[PDB]
Amino acid sequence: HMLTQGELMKLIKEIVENEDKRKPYSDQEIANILKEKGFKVARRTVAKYREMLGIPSSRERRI
DNA sequence: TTTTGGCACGTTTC
DNA sequence: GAAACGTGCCAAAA
Repeated sequence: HMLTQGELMKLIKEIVENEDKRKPYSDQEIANILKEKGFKVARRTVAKYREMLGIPSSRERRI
């Protein structure tokens, strides 16, 4: 929690668009991996961020 | 089924 | 007086 100007912003799209665009993550799953490396942001925040950056859900982009 | 939006609180500083 | 940041549950939407 209590991150910078975008320590979870400039990261949610920089890993998800690099892994498996044919098998996307979710606001829970991205919130989880971000706790393993230094962000420890919850799903409530990360949801509001993939909204503001530019992602509709990535499920709807993939399917 | 899965993924996600609206409402409210904690914190600190102005 | 108020903002800003992440964050707790609820139900809504595909």
